[PDB]
Amino acid sequence: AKIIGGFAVSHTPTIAFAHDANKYDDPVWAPIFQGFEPVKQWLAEQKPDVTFYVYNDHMTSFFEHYSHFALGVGEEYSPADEGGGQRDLPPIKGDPELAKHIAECLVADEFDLAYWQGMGLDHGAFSPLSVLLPHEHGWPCRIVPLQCGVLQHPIPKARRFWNFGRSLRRAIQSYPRDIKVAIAGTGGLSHQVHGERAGFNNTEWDMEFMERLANDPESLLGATVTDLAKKGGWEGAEVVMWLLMRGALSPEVKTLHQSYFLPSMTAIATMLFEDQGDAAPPAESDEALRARAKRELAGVEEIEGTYPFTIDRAVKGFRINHFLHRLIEPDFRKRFVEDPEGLFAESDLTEEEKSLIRNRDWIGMIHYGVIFFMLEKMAAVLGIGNIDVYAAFRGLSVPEFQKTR
Amino acid sequence: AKIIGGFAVSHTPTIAFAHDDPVWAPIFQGFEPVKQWLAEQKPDVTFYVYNDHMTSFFEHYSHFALGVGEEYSPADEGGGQRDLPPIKGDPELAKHIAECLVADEFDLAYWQGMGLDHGAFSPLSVLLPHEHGWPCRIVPLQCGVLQHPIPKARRFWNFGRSLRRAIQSYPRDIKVAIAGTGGLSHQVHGERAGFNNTEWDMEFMERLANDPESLLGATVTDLAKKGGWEGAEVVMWLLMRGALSPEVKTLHQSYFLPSMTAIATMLFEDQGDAAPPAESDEALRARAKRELAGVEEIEGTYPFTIDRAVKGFRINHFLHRLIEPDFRKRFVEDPEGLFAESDLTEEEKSLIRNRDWIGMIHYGVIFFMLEKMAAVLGIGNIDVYAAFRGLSVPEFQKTRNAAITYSV
Ligand SMILES: O=C(O)c1cc(O)c(O)c(O)c1
Ligand SMILES: [Fe+3]
Ligand SMILES: [Fe+3]
Repeated sequence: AKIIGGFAVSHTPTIAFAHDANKYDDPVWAPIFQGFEPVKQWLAEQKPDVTFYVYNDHMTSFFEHYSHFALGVGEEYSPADEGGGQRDLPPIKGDPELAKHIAECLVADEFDLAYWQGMGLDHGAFSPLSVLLPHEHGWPCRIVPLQCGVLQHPIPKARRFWNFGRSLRRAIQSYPRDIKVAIAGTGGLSHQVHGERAGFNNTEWDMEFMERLANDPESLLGATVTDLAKKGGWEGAEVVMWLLMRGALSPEVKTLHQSYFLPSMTAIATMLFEDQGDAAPPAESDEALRARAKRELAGVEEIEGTYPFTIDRAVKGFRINHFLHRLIEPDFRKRFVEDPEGLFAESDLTEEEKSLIRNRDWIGMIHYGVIFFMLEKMAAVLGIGNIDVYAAFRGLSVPEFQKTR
Repeated sequence: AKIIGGFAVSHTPTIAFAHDDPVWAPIFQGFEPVKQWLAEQKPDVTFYVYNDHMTSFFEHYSHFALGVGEEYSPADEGGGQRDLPPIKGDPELAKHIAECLVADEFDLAYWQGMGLDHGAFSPLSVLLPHEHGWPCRIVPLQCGVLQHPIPKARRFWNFGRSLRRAIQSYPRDIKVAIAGTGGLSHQVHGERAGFNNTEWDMEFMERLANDPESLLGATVTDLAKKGGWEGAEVVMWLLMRGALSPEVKTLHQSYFLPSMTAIATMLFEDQGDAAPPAESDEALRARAKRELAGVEEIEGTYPFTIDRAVKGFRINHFLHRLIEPDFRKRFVEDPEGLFAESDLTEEEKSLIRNRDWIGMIHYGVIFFMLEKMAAVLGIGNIDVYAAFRGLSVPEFQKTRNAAITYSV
């Protein structure tokens, strides 16, 4: 319900790399870490419950299937593998509920989304988070990551990123729970990391862009990919993600911090923004918005034997649904059938989930949070046939059931 | 550039977990008029709207996943790859369609190289003769109807609406059909399993064809009650009807409800809009190229557009697996034996073997696959950059303020 402010920070793997190598003593790296100090401490004082974390993934967890606004709805996130194995970092926790409320308001506001769980976070996330948050135990806050498809064009327009941030504020503000939320926009600034133009930077544009983002962000919304990549490098045009975070903050903000360093490929920059509230009650109240967000599923309760696959349900059901989804892999059913206890013992299903499968408990799995298309798969591995699954859903048997056609 | 009209049709899997009888004969006969309209109207491409039933799309799940790839095999749904010939996609039409949609502020997804399930392959193995291949090419719009929140019906409608002028603006006069394939009324889960409603089914089909804007207020609830929970996927039908003329001509319609799912079918013929469109289909083309216009004036830069993703897909996908520890293990130890099993052409293999960094960028490898390949190999990002710049590492490091090295 309460947005405290937002920070902007580069997401270069060099940040992760210099940290892991512990070069806080290093001539080059030392003043750069001192550049993160105001954000690190602010985050340690204000103590947000969740960081809504805008970043892009770097063809690691997103490639064969690649989406624009992909909202992490999962209960927890782990460092991804990038060819050198996962970093020595603990899993950071999610916020399925807050993710769920944001999901609902954004669809109401006509943004087409995508939801995902289980998949690691690469340097886009864990490079700066590793340096902004302490973690030799567990992370101090939760996260609702929002991974943006900025690498495969055509991608959303600059104004579309901004407008996303605009709805994002109203959703987060209308969350009827008493929490501090910060908003992160990661990536940039100037850099190009491919082709003969690799090496490119533009300190002047970087400074002009940061000042405009802070004090006149609407002046950037006419920016094309061509503009942003001419002035900032091809991969520097990922700064549209900074427009998104900026769009989620009060129209005016108190720019508490700005730092800039350009050791190597990437202009490593950092902004801290203090939210200045609402100098005017919203055009649509918090109450009205919660209405309109629930509207499409208003009533749905009053329909028996109906267990909609909402996001809470999907998160609840993710381990069982993922395991049953593995049936489409040929080798999987060559241990789901020959040796179902071995697959079980080597899996991470709670024992309750194993007994549900074991008993073929069809409507019991629908009750638990198994989607039927994961059962459709199950009934065509060991047995079984749809008429069976449909009958057990009403406790009937095949003959009595078949009497409707 | 010409929409010949399109059809709406059910996509139940029993039309293939069976099919390939006297109960069936009048059901198939519901499909064969459209079938002959598809061998007589001769479509070059079929923009085919459907939904994956949690085969291909799951752990990561999208609302409008445009298929951009050059070829689709049928998805394994738990019971093996169903013996069908790989159907052809149309990347260049997908690319152009994506460009207009983004300009109209629709957030998309793009995918390649994953199976199509019964949601596509099944009802098409009825409308399309498929001896050793298929009549046309397909642009698969996988929709995300299985996990709420999902886009409002008015949003599915506008998509199809924008999708219309986007296909009309394709500069190539070929023949395009459209196929919103869903439903009809049913419910395949819960104590409510087996529900139907032939008195909404008929009201719905008639309104969709003759007063479809009278469905833009349907909530999920209104739709789920009046037709089942899974039935409410007909919101896809509104997309297809969205992409047709306001006034159409319901050429044909069938309806047979054997078991669980109400099997419907609608044949529309496109007429032609009321006067010209408000945006000329050349000015549209301009607006759809706006974001990347003049990008060719940027030197040493190779944008990663759809055409490049399609062109780079094999070598990009192959390199992407360096994140898999057991793959990259081999890649260091047994490169050629890995190369053999892979589907990489000889040049792709050579590019990798010769560590031709500049070559891979030009060819279509996105940089972030080389960042991994560098890491896997023990060298770092810098060596790649220097190589891009035709400079030695020290000579390139000179161009930087400080000299740092890094990986992973
Ligand atoms: O080499 C870099 O500075 C660099 C490498 C990356 O993969 C990246 O995403 C980035 O923002 C910067
Ligand atoms: Fe990035
Ligand atoms: Fe369906």
